Amino acid sequence: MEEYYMKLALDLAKQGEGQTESNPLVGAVVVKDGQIVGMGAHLKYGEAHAEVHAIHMAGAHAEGADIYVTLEPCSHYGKTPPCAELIINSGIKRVFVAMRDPNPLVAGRGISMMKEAGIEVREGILADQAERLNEKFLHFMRTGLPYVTLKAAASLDGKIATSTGDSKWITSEAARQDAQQYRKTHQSILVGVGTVKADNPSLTCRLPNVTKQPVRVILDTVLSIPEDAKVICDQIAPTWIFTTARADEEKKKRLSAFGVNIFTLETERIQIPDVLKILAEEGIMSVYVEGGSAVHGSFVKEGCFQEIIFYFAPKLIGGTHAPSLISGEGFQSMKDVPLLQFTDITQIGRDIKLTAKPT
Amino acid sequence: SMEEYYMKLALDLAKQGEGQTESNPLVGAVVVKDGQIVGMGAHLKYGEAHAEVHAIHMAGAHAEGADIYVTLEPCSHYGKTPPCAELIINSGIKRVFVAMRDPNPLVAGRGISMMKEAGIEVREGILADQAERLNEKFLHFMRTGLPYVTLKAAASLDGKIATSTGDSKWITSEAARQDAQQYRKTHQSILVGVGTVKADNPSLTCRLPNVTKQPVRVILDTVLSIPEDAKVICDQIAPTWIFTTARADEEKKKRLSAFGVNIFTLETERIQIPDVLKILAEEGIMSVYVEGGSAVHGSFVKEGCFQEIIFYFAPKLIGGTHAPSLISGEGFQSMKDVPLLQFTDITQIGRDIKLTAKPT
Amino acid sequence: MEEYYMKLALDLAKQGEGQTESNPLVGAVVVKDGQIVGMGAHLKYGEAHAEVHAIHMAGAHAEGADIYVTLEPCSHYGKTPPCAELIINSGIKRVFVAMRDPNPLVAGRGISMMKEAGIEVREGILADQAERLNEKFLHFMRTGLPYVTLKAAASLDGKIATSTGDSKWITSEAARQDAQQYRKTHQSILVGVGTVKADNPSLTCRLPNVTKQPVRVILDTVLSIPEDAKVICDQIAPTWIFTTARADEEKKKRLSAFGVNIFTLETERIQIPDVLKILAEEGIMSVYVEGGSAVHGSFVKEGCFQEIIFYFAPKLIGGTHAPSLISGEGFQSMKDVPLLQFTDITQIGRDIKLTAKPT
Amino acid sequence: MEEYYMKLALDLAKQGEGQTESNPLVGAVVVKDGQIVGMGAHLKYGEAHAEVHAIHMAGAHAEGADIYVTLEPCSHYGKTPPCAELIINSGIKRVFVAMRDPNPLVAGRGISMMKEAGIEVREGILADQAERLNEKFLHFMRTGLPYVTLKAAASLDGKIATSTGDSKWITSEAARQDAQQYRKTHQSILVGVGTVKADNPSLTCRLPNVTKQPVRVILDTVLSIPEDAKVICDQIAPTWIFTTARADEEKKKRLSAFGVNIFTLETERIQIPDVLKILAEEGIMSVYVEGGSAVHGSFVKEGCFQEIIFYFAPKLIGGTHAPSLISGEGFQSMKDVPLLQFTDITQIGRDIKLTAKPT
Ligand SMILES: Nc1c(/N=C/[C@@H](O)[C@H](O)[C@H](O)COP(=O)(O)O)[nH]c(=O)[nH]c1=O
Ligand SMILES: [Zn+2]
Ligand SMILES: [Zn+2]
Ligand SMILES: [Zn+2]
Ligand SMILES: [Zn+2]
Repeated sequence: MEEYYMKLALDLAKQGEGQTESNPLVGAVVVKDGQIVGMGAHLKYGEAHAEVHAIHMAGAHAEGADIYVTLEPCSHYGKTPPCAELIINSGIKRVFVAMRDPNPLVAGRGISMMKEAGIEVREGILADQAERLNEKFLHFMRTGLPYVTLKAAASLDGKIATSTGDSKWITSEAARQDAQQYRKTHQSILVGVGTVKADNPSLTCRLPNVTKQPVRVILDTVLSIPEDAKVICDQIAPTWIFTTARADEEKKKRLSAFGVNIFTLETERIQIPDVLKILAEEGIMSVYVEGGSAVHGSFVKEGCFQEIIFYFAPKLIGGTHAPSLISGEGFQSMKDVPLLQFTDITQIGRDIKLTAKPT
Repeated sequence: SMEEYYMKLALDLAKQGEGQTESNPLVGAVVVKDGQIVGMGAHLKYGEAHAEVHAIHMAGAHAEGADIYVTLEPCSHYGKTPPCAELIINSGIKRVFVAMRDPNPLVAGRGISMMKEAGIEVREGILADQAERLNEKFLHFMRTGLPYVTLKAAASLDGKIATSTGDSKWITSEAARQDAQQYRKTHQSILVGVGTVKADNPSLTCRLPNVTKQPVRVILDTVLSIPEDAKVICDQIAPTWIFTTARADEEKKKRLSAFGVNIFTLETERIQIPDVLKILAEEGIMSVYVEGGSAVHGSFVKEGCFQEIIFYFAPKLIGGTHAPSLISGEGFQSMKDVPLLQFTDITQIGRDIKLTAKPT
Repeated sequence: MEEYYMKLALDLAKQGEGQTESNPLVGAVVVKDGQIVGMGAHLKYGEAHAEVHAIHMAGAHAEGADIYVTLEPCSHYGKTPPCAELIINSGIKRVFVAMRDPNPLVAGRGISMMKEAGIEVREGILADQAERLNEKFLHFMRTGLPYVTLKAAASLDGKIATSTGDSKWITSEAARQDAQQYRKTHQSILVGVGTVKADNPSLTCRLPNVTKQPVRVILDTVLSIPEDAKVICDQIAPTWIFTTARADEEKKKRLSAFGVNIFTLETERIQIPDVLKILAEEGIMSVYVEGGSAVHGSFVKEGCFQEIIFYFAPKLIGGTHAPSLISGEGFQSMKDVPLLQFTDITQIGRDIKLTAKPT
Repeated sequence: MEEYYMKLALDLAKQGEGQTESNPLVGAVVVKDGQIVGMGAHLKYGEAHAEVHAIHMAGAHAEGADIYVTLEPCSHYGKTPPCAELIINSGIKRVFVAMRDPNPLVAGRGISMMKEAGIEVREGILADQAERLNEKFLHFMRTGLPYVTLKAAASLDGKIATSTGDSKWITSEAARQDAQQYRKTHQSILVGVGTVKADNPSLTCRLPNVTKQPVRVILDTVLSIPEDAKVICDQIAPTWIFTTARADEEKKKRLSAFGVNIFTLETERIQIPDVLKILAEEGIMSVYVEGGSAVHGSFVKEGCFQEIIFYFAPKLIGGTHAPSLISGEGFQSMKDVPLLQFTDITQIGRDIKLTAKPT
């Protein structure tokens, strides 16, 4: 029964899916005398938390009742009384938490606020799905680095274009279309300058249900990005460029004018780890790395990815000189190439979508 | 439905020939008189009785006024013994259920005609698709004069065949190499470029429990660079045909021919793929399993010489420009010129994923 | 996608099962710009309705929003404004209703009420599920009688006991446990005194969380019930009895003191139509008739049942004097035996549950 | 592999189903140097055996090969060399027998005959499957008694007619047709006179090519069967009647002179063990009992049945004086009621088909 209630809270939590953005998915359910009296979930960013909705709905039935939470109630004092505080102020007898707040220092603080108030706190109830619930958010809080998704599309023989650079029909509209989803479940979209110089993409989420465009990150070592590029001029969404001291001073000035954020790395070449650290320090919790087989290579080589997604088309391109999926340095010996694990393999239209993860 | 049941049986009996019938296609036959099965047959051995002989014999006198289900058109040529359409006619059978006609467009229907001339009802097309899968390759050879080509390869998830240094030790799983082995059993030949011989020195032999008459080994060469050293040469475990060219030495040429090793020679300085298969199609080879060489695979691909693409991806990323890839060589320069295929299968095998695709 | 929401609504309704007493289960979800902004369900008798909870949660987002409701929003003016009104005043622009009110005096009332406010109303999405959800309740309101389920356990040859009355071991523990589910989805459990004499059952619900117990109803023509049976002494659940004028007046007194409520019918034989009418008047909307072969026979003769559930065990009890499933008068010609329709066939343990319905 | 061949044999054997009359189904596979060279089944009564077909087919290859036989090769020295010898004269080195001959008298002779000749014999391969193949036949041999199947059609509450006797069709047309299949797989059909003088049946297998009608056995305590009943007249299928000494002598002569095979029991009531005894003596290996509530009770009380098949119509008949499935004496105490086991549940039209089996 405590299982049902946690499950209930997990399902209630999934209903927030993609509406809380930076904030995580939390589900709350209040039970009094064996009867559900409160149900809630975090449905919007910067608005009422899950416990809030559950307890107001709980009314006076909250007194001496139980409450299930998918994620340790907050103790964030300030503009509002912490949910941990709302929990005791209502007379909640016992609280069931599935997992602690991933933020290192914050972890345990909410449990402690309620225990020292006399409340019996039981944890770990269905921590398993409560983990898959906020996979990226968790990672970002625990590691301090953004959850990274690498996505690429190619032919069945692993080429991403012909030997003349042609790549007009690799994957079907359905794949490109499916790839778009990931552009709304990530705080940022990252690609190299080559992509921009080559395709001049807009990197914006076209799906007819958006209201918070991801940050468009560009790794541009030498700052050769074309100034007229949509990613600078269409000014539809945020655009951040990472260069080095090899950038042209006046140009950075000219671009910043258009409202472009320019980060000058202190190293002479761009190091992915340094870039990721900065994106976290700036509040980015996830990045969808779309292009630059070289960019992908740098990510793969540094072990800077949590998930890999490749779309394969029923087509053989061939070519000694046709560009492959993972460019760059690459591992020298098989005894050193990290073993991944296939997480999913679903067909999308006529192509095949494979997805693997680390270790 | 009862009709489909009997043809199903027929098809299922045929399969017991799966083993040895050599170039002969699998065939089944069942005779039913007054709603009773009275004769079952299948082609079991090369050069021996056809499914109808066995079946018609087993039915004895019940054949008179009976029905018969054959998964393939009854033969109609005149050799050492009477053909099966004649056998059927002579036996009193009233009606024949034929799943599919003959492959040879020069012989197809010739049998239906005979029985039909003899007043036998000939109903066609029952479980024709299953009967088509049954002898899929044989059917292809007869209908194209060309060997059924299957291209298989194992690689990283990012399409690499080895590291930039040539290392390819732990590329795919033992289960995948196991699954691959099956194919050496459904093909008469095993194609592989000379680079592969000197690369790992393979045997290209089938070790799956139960194997008669090993598949013919085929090494594509140019300068007869095949190292006299060993395996496909001084490993008398089966046949080894080596397609070569002019530049092929004169001395060592006959030196290897001494080990029962064959030596074909092409009048070109490039071992054009379509020429090789056509030669094979002459030598009775009806199927080829090419597993060696990105370049060798490239050729078959650019030439459009394949009926099956089978790739094994491991959950590994190798990357590295200068890391060999699945298919190399010429290839297509324009996307509009890339032939679209069709994935016919997705099967997880161990930690790896095996993808199989087919043309248009 | 419309169905996705209605289904969420139907699932939110299920959380209030057995907490609404006589009211139905209602789910409500307020959707705005592709975002779930409010969720609700009726959780407590006489307490807030689904729409009340969903709109409150929805807050300002209610404006121009859409709301899915599983049962027609109420439209009568009681102590608090009806829900239809609650919707009008909140700014909801579109309403998705699964089904209209079961009452003919109310159906569509609220619908028209909302269109009249300029709101767009669509109907019938997932009507079937919305129909099942409150199925018994629905029946009670449309016919004015409680939903009746007849249940029995017999041997494969249709015997409910041997010729000596022995019925020990006719159903497995698995079957008995599965049958217990109905003691939770029904407001009363009814048997004739015969069952009280032979088995002296408690007729209580003994599943995990069992907040409320169903009303135990005994049919006892002469009030010859044993004064020391559980149904009269355990106090675990309400006990009501139906007798005739022949009952001993001092015994009713004695029994009333134990808390038993007695109903004295004006006829000389108990009429199922009568009792059903009285239970309805008391607000009993569902009856789980555990039996007595004769009791079932009457319920069948009168055609006073909506569901038949027999459990058959892999055993043969012979006997000409062995009691069969349904006794009483029964039908004379195969032309008069009403037809049913097998609704389900489930194996539970080594037994096989067969459930069927009329027409 | 060892078992693959034996499976194929079993598969070949199933092909002669229904075409062998009273003979067992048998398959055979000859394997030479890892290749199937012979395959045979026994397809027609009194014709070539399984081994004979396979041995012929295999021809020259038979020498030094193996042979998988689903049933021990015959060893009687009749008017030709039995299969055991035939195997021997063929050079087959090894033999795989799935199960020995059911006849205790011969069981083994064959296996010995071959072994005593240098043949390596191994029995048991897929013995359980080879046992399901000829269930009814094997039972007969192993017990000297007919395999018996009790079949009945009843209402959902277990009645086989109204208290009037009207069985104007409880089960559906689809139901009766499905039941004929049995009149096809059993060598005899049995009903009591009650059934005869109330339905005046033909008890014939009106299915496809019968090529052999089942014996019609009627139980007549006093020989009161109507001398105008279909079974007595119609000369379509044989008809055997069992009676006691209460029957008239002339009546026995009339009927006997019309073909009826009359058997007289020297006991007051007819005793099932005795009828099965007689029937087995007369060759009859199986009997399909579908008639008589009391007749069914007698078979159940004696324990004389290998299979019970009940068709339940979605109908409720009712009535205390309505005939139930199994009457007779039945079991007085539930601790004496034998435990059966459900074997199959299949819906037929609007009716349900339950089949069970002993222990
Ligand atoms: N009453 C029913 C049955 N009744 C079965 C027996 O009582 C009949 O006497 C017997 O099947 C007649 O066989 P016939 O004339 O040779 O076809 N059997 C059924 O399956 N459904 C029934 O509703
Ligand atoms: Zn909070
Ligand atoms: Zn032939
Ligand atoms: Zn309301
Ligand atoms: Zn024999």
